[PDB]
Order: sequence, then structure tokens, then C-alpha cells
Amino acid sequence: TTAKEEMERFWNKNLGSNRPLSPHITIYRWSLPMAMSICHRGTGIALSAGVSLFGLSALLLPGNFESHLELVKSLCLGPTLIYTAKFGIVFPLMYHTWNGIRHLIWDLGKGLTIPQLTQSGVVVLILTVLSSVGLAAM
Amino acid sequence: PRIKKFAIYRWDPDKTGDKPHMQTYEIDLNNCGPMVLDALIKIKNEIDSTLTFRRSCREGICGSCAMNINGGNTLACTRRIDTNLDKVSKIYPLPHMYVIKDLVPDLSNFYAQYKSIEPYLKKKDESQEGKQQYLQSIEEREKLDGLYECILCACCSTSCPSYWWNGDKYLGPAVLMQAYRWMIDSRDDFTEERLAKLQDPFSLYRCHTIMNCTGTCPKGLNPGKAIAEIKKMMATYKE
Amino acid sequence: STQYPVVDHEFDAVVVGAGGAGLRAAFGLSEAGFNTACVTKLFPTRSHTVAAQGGINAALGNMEEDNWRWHFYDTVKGSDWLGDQDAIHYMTEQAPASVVELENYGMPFSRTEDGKIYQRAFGGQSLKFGKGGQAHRCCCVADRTGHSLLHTLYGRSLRYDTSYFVEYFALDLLMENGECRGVIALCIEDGSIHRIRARNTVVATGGYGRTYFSCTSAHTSTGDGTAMVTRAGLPCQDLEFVQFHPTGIYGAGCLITEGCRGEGGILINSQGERFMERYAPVAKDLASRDVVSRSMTLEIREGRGCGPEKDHVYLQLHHLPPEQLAVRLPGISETAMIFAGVDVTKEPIPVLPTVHYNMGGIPTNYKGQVLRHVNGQDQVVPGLYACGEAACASVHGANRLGANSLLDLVVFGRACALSIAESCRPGDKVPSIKPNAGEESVMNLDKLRFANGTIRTSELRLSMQKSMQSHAAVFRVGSVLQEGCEKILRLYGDLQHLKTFDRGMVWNTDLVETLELQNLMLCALQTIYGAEARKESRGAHAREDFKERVDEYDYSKPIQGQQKKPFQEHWRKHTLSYVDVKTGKVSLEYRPVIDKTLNEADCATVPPAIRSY
Amino acid sequence: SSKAASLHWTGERVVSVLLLGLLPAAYLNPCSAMDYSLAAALTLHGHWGIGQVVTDYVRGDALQKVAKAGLLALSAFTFAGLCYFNYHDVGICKAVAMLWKL
Ligand SMILES: Cc1cc2nc3c(=O)[nH]c(=O)nc-3n(C[C@H](O)[C@H](O)[C@H](O)COP(=O)(O)OP(=O)(O)OC[C@H]3O[C@@H](n4cnc5c(N)ncnc54)[C@H](O)[C@@H]3O)c2cc1C
Ligand code: HEM
Ligand SMILES: CC(C)Oc1cccc(NC(=O)c2ccccc2C(F)(F)F)c1
Ligand code: SF4
Ligand code: F3S
Ligand code: FES
Repeated sequence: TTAKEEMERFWNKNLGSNRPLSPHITIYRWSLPMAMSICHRGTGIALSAGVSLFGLSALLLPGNFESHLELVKSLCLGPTLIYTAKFGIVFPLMYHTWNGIRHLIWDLGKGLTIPQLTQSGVVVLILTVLSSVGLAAM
Repeated sequence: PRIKKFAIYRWDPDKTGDKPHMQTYEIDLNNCGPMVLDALIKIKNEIDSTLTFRRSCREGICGSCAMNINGGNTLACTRRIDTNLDKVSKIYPLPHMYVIKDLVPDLSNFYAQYKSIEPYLKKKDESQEGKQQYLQSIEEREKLDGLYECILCACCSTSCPSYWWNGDKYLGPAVLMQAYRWMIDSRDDFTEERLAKLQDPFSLYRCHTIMNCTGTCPKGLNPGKAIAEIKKMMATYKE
Repeated sequence: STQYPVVDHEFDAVVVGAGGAGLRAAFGLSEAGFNTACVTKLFPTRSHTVAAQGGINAALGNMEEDNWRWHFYDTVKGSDWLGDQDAIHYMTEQAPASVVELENYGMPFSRTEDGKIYQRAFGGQSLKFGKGGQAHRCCCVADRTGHSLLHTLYGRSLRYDTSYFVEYFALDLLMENGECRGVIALCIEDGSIHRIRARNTVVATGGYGRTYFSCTSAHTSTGDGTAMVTRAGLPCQDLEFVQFHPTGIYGAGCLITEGCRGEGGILINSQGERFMERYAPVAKDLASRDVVSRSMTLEIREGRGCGPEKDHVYLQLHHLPPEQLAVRLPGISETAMIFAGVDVTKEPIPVLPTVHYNMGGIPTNYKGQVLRHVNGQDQVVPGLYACGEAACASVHGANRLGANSLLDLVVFGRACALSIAESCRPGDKVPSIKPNAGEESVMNLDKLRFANGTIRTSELRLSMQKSMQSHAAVFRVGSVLQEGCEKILRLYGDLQHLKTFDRGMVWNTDLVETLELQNLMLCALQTIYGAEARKESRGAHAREDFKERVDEYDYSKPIQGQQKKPFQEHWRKHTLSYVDVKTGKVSLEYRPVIDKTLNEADCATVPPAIRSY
Repeated sequence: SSKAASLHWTGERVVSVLLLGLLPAAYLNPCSAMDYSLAAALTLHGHWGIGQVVTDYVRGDALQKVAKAGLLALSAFTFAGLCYFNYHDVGICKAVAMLWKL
């Protein structure tokens, strides 16, 4: 019996059976690196959705950017509420951007231990907040 | 006396239409060993003996008893019971696996995948074998340290969200670290062709460096780190 | 038959067991080109040999000039001349090659500056025939050489068409008119029964330390193959001889290897003194294993003993270079810490002699062929082999030498494979089998499955263990032993009373942990009754009423002018025990040990002598 | 055969550092050119990224076909609309710049 067959037989046996799948997400301790892995998608995705909306609205909609800004200036904008929408945008870009570096470092093999993970994890969270608060008021 | 609560996963396959649920058991820690498996074997012998699980060595070196204790994959025989009586220990089987019964998961796939990476020495001239001991320098030997002690408990692979959603086609950390073990074996002559076998979206490349695997390894090993080394080798082997 | 679904299989070879021996035999057979089934109740890697820490002996001569014939001498000197010197020759000679094949299979031995397998000192091993000092021939993979042995063996076996019946509990052999046809096994997973029949059936089930309360052996070491042999009406050689490894942790009964002593580490009592220099001036703490536990146990009776309740002696590692416990002893650094809360590098370790290895087992050729006793002579059982702790060619006799059992596995495992290669072809007619065959293994299965009795499997087991503990210990006498025998014979009766609860087909841990118990009693019946019959002290069998090593002469005085003792008046012979399945009734007999080696010219017989280490 | 899997993983890394390079470099040096490469890097990187999200979660040859298709459309459409905006309108640098002082 070869490995490929073993695998094949594993699947037919188990799919056509009364066997419960053991719990996972519902039972598994949340670790910072796992929550920081998930966020790295959300941000990535949310970000790509933004970029795509900005590309598709450039094609499917009419009016130029200044046209759109004027429209978006004349909603009696609230000076804090601008900061909100602004910081709400610089946040994911910064979190993802910093954590992005973290990954690339890992890709090189540097930093792969639980100590270094939980240090780097924090250093990202901080840097994010600094650069996010920072840029939202540039 | 110091009674401790023990919420445990149960599911009989011989009990028509039974469905997964939790039992609780109750153990005087004065009348019990320090490790969780001690508590497991105790309730097994002294209370409910329908309780089913795998165990052999009770030494933390065979890999039999790996399961999910308080939300984390470790060997029960080596994890010690929370002496804080206020908490109730939650025992489940290993995550996202098919329960055969109670705490016993079907690891055929796990082993199948192990088999698939050919975890053995491969030489180009095997005409000479068995007759002379191969030269390996103490430096060459150090490169195996931390890779060869893998006990195949399946804690790591089964703590990997990629393995959770792609374990049919994603080999996972346990197996990958072993492929790495045979890659960096000086004595082995198939390192290139071993790397070639990983060229596809799934075998190696579902690793998204989440690092639960290294975070749960009950033996202190770093499979995640090995995954990364492969990726670097993969990106740079010629031919 | 109708309640339990029965599947029939057909091979050229079945191997019960997937430890060092099992794997080696199973994969060796496959390599030789035999369609080969390997039945094992555990995943091969979870087999017990994993837990082997120390090493694997072979006179490779990487560390110094060495000769395997010196290793021969050592082993037969360790057997206390209960060792069959034909097998000891076969092993010590074939060990260099057997180890080099393991290194060549990818086993990651620790290395020298030479690039060669690193060897170490180990219990009671000499150069130049016991006059050339301590010897360094113990090959190892740091502190986890059993682990690595077992995985490289498992790994390589995948390279062949080895049929792995994993998590299958063997129930009994399929004997027919004196010949072995195969095994009948439970398939733990789906509750069904399988009859795997072959021309040759190889029993590598390992030991049965689980007959005792304290034991280094794992929960799965329950004499299952020893028992099946007994259930076939075949003898079991030497079951009395039970090695009490000296260093096993107070509470858990977990072993801290003899390689801790081989690396300069000391054994300390409660009064400061290295108590092992007085008892054995020559070899000290790195002496034979029956002698060192005898010393530790003889220190505790006096009250030289340490700890909270004056009943455990100290192993010391702390002095060595803290460097040297990182490379040579990482496995006991961790697990002495974990189970004792002890920092090996600054604190000496709390230990105590506990059961460890069984030099008894299924009687065997040097070829691995299993023997019966017919008209006072040996007879090969057709189609039936054994190897490893389960077996007994008694290459260890009355006391195993440290780091010979892993060698044993590899050598005789390989021998059985070879004996079958040599004597038959793959494809050869697989003999028939009565349709009723296996009927009774199942009937027994079913009655235990639904047992509504008064006593529980766990409690009955616990009586046996503490009995074998308080009567078949390191020291013993006819009074204690006999009380133990009738006490343990009662318990075998009690088996009809026993209570199981779990009543399913799938993964019935209760049902098998009880089948395991049946097996354990058979091993304990034969172990204790044999021990009370043996009226001498040889090896690890030490009687207080017969402190004397009883040979066919008095080998202390020079030989000639002695009147040789007749066979039935000296204890230099193998115990052969049987047991009536239905009454727990032990009958026992004797066969002489073997002294002729495989060739006088190459390896010359070592005659019995005074045994001071 | 081809070492395709390892290249793509390498490609990914490359543009990710290229893209890391451009966010600074387009604060310091806004222009037509930056605007276009910031478009080429943004869209390529995100397309491969969702690539991975898709190959992770989307099970079957059935859906993994559509998703990888519909994606590629969205990518292309997105690269083209960014290029359009760079050409006939302000261009991302100045567009962000204007958005910010507001
Ligand atoms: C802690 C410790 C350390 C040791 N260290 C050393 C050392 O350093 N050096 C050394 O030489 N020796 C050492 N020994 C002794 C040696 O390791 C063992 O004697 C040896 O491992 C036995 O090998 P085996 O294959 O015969 O048995 P095992 O390794 O016990 O294998 C038993 C096999 O039989 C199978 N089996 C059992 N019952 C059944 C059944 N009913 N049906 C099917 N299959 C079954 C099991 O699944 C398993 O595959 C040590 C022992 C212990 C406890
Ligand atoms: C300097 C800026 C950025 C860097 C350094 C960067 C880096 C990375 C890296 C390394 C990954 C892969 C991590 C992994 O799974 O192994 C990643 C994923 C991703 N990034 Fe970026 N990124 C950046 C900006 C952006 C932007 C602007 C977008 C979208 C507009 C984006 C979208 C994504 C997406 C969709 C993924 C895939 C998510 C996933 O696989 O989980 N990124 N990024
Ligand atoms: C219990 C919680 C913390 O655990 C979960 C639950 C659900 C999804 C995940 N995380 C992913 O799904 C994830 C995240 C980032 C990258 C790749 C993945 C992957 F691999 F596809 F699985 C983790
Ligand atoms: S790596 Fe650590 S966890 Fe993953 S298998 Fe080997 S031991 Fe179990
Ligand atoms: S837990 Fe999973 S995704 Fe990669 S590095 Fe670790 S394997
Ligand atoms: S039972 Fe062997 S690892 Fe816990």
C-alpha cells in the first residue's frame, strides 16, 4: 500500500461515516501571534478592497477627483470626524505595513522563536499606533 | 482533601446516534500523580472505564497521548494538572481531526503524509551499504540537533490553521520538519529531488508563518523555523 | 463466528511486534522479498524501544583498539553462565555489521573528531578479556538512541511492501499439529477479528515489567507474546530472571539511564559515602546491574537510605562539566527535571531499583527458531520464531549487560529474517487452516467483553502488581516466595470473577487492558513459581536461603578431582515453565545451557568462574 | 520539472520590498512615474495576496476556477482604473496629498 493510496483510503473511510470532527476554533487558546496573523489578512483584504474601489470608481463613476473632494468637503465635515475617517484609513495600512516587514524578516529566518515573536508582535502594535496617530495628524 | 473538576470530551461510536458531549469527573489530587494522564488513568481505573485514550510511555517520549488540554496541544503525560482548584480542566482530542472514539483521533493521514516524504537515507551508490560506517563530522551532525527528536505526536501539525483547512494537501509542520531533517543530512544524496517534490501551491506553501506549531511543540522543537529554512533552500537550489 | 465478523489474510510472514526487533525482522523479511505482514498493537514508533536512552554495543573500535571477542567474554561473564555462548558469539560478532547497517540506514549517531560513530563506557565492559580496564564500545545517538534506532528502522521499512496492521491486538497463535500458521488478532479500530496466516510467524512482543508495581517499562509492556506461547502449550525459559535497573525515579518509576554512570556520574547514599566502592572495589558504580541494585537495596534495609521516609538512594550528575549534560544527557536533563523538579546540573537525582528488563521469554535458537522440550532435548517448532525482550535465546542469561538489548533487537531481528530467507522461498505454499481455527481466542474475547463479575480489571491487576512486588523483588526467600505463589495462584482463579464495563466494538481500552491482564498473570505465574523452585543465587535472582552459585562443579576450587554433579542436582540450567490454561497450574522442567560457541578456533568457550565485579 | 512554486513565492517577496520601497519614495518624490509603479506594485501585490486567501479557503476545482478568474478581472480592472486616474486625473500621489490637507 503506497502513501497516495493510504491517503485516498483515509478520505473515503472517514467522509462516509458517522465520525464527528473534533472542535478547533471553538476550543483553541488565542495567542497573540494567531490574532496578529488574522489581522494581517483582514487588513490586507480591506486594503485591497479600498484600492480596487479607488480603481473601479475611477472608471465606472463620473466627475474628477476635485469634483469628488468638493462633494466630500461640503458635508459640513467635523474636524475630529475627519481625523476618525483619516486614522481609520492609516491604521490598517500601518499595522499591515509594519507586520509586513516582520514577515519578510521571518522569510529570511531571523526572529523565529516564541520570545522574539512576542517581542516583535508588541513592537509592531506600538509602531502601528505611533505611525497611525502620527500620520492621521500630518 | 482537594477535589478537582475535569471536563472531558466524549463520544461513543457504538452508542447509536450519540453525539459529542462533555463529561465531568472529580479527582482527589492527594490520591493522584502530578500529570494529567495520571488523572486520566485514575478516572479510567477507579470511575468510568469507558473513557478511552491512547497512552504508553508516560515519559513524554513516545507521542501516544497527545491531546488538547485547556485549549493547547500537549502530551498529557508531561503537562501537570492545574492545582488551582477554581479552574476546571478541559480535555479535548486533537483539533480538526476525525474522532474514532472519545479522545482518539484518526492519524492515518498524518502517517500517510509522513510516509510520502520518504523519511530515510537515500544514497546514489547503495552497492556499498551495510559494510562501512559513513563519515559525518561533528559539525555536520550538529545540523540534525533539534530536528531528529521529533516524536510525531502530531501536536504541531494539528495546531496549524492551514492544516486545519488544507491538511489533505498541506503536509503540515510535523512532516515538513522531517523532510528538512533529511534535506540537511550530509549523508543523503537526494536533497534537490526532495525539494522538487514540494513545488506546488499546497505541500509546503500553505505555511503562512502563523507559528502555532513551534508554540505548541511539547518537546521544545521549532518546526516553523524549519519550514522557513526549506523555503529559503527552495528559492535558491539550481537545477 | 456469526456475531464477530472474521477476515482472513494470507502472507509469507507475520511479525507480531514493531519495536527494534519487530521492525528489523519485518523489514528484513520484506527486503529479502517476502510478502510480509507486521501486526502491532501500537503505532511502531510508540513501541517501547523509543524510551531506550543509553546505547547499542558493538566492538567497532572507534574509541580504542577493540575486539568483539572481548565483548563476547563480557556478555557471557554478565550472563552468570546461564548465557548460551553460541548465541553470545553470534551476537557480539555480528554487532559491528549490525550497527554499521543502522548508521547506513540514516541513524544519526553522535560523532567523533574522526567523523565516526561515537562510543562510550557502560556497565561492566572490559578490554583484553577482563584485564584491560574499562572499555568504550557503546554506540549512541546522544541520550535518545532508542528513539533514533526505532525511527530510522520504521522509516526504512516504508521503503518496502511491509503490510502494517497498526493497532491490531494479537490474541493467539494459529498452531496446527505442532506447527505455526500465523496469528489471530483483534483490530482495535472496528472491533472485528482477523486471521493473518503465514508460513512463518515471528514473535517480538517485548517484556512484561507491568506484572510489577514499580517498573520502568511502558503501560504496553504486558507479556502478550510470552502469553500466546504459553497458551499454545509451549515453554517459557527463565521467567524468574527479572532485572531491577538500579536508577529508576522514586515516584513515577521512570528510568535515568546507566549512561549517567558511564559518563563519570556517581551513586551517593545518605551518609556522604560513594557506597558503590565498598561493595565492588574493582568496577565501582559502573559495575553489573544485578550487583548495583542489590547494593542500593541492601543499603536501604540498614537505613543508609535517604529522602523523606528513608527508602531511596541518590544518583549524582552535578559535578561533570555542565557542558557534558547538554550533549550526552539531554533526555534525562529534561525528564529528571519534569518528574522530580530537579536541576540535574546542580542537584543529584532521587533514584531506586525498579523492574526494567526481562532476560526470560520464549526459548530460542541462535537462529531465532523457537524451541520446545521433547524427551529432554530441543526441538524446533516449525514456522515459529521470536526475538527481543519477548524472546530468550538467553544471550543475557541471569543478568543482561547494559546496552546489549538494543543490540539483541537488531541482531536477532535480522537473524529471524535470515533464517526464513535461507530455509524457504516467498510464494511457498501457505499451509491450510481449520475453519474452526481461532474459535477459542474469540470466545474468550467475548466473555471478557460482557463480564458482569464482582472484581474490576484495574483492582485485580493492582493486587498482582503489589504481590509480585512484595514477593518477587530484588531479595527473596522460600517463605516469602511460596506465600506469593499461592497468593498469585488465588488471583489467577479470581480472573473468573472480573468486571469490565465498556461493552463496545470500537477502541475498547477496557476489553484489551483486561486481555492484557490475562497475559500478565501467565507471565507472573511462571515468574514467581520458577523463582521459588530455583534454590540458588545467580544473576538477578538472589536467594537469602541459598546465597550460593550452584554449578555442575564448585568452580572456585580448581576443576580436576571434583565429582561432577548430575543434571538434577545443580541449578546451572534453564528453567522451562508451562501453565495449565484452565487451572493456573504451573508445571516446570529444565534444559541445559549451551557452552560450545559457534567455533572454538574463532571464539573460545569461557568456562564458569567466580563472579566478582 | 519547473520550479514554479518557489519562483512565485520569491516574486511575492520581491514586489513586497519594492512596494515597501515606494511608500517612502512617493512621499519624497511624487510624480507621474511613482504614480504608475505605485499602481503596478499595489495591484500586483494585492492580486497575489488574495490569490493566497483564495487558494486557502476556496475548496474544489469548481469554485477555485471562478474565484481565480473573477479575481484576475478585478485586478486588471483595478490596474486600468488606477492608470486611468494617473493619466486623465490628479494621480495617486497628488490625490492622496490633496485628500490629506482637508
Ligand atoms: C527506560 C528504558 C531504557 C532502556 N534503555 C536501554 C538502552 O539504553 N540500551 C539497551 O540496550 N536497552 C535498553 N532498554 C531495554 C530495551 O530497550 C528493550 O528490551 C527493547 O526496547 C525491546 O524491544 P522489542 O522490540 O523486543 O520490544 P518493544 O520495543 O517493547 O516492542 C514491542 C512491540 O510489540 C508490540 N505488541 C505487544 N503486544 C502486542 C499484541 N498483543 N499484538 C500486537 N503487537 C503487540 C508492540 O506494539 C510493539 O510494537 C531500556 C528499557 C527501558 C524501559
Ligand atoms: C509596504 C507595504 C506592504 C508590505 C511590506 C506588505 C507585505 C506583505 C507580506 C509580506 C504579505 C505576505 C505575508 C504572508 O502571508 O506570508 C502580505 C500579504 C498581503 N498584503 Fe501586503 N504589504 C504591504 C502593503 C499592502 C497593501 C497596500 C495592500 C492592499 C492595498 C496589501 C495587501 C495584501 C494582501 C491582500 C495580502 C494577502 C493577505 C494574506 O495572505 O493573508 N498589502 N503583505
Ligand atoms: C481560534 C482562532 C484564533 O484561530 C483561527 C480561526 C480561524 C482562522 C484562523 N486563521 C486563518 O485562517 C489564517 C490567517 C492568516 C493566514 C492564513 C490563515 C489560514 F492558513 F488560511 F488558515 C485562525
Ligand atoms: S514537532 Fe514537536 S510537536 Fe510537531 S510532532 Fe515532532 S514533537 Fe510533536
Ligand atoms: S502553525 Fe501552521 S502555518 Fe506555518 S509555521 Fe506553523 S505551520
Ligand atoms: S504517553 Fe508516551 S508521550 Fe505521553
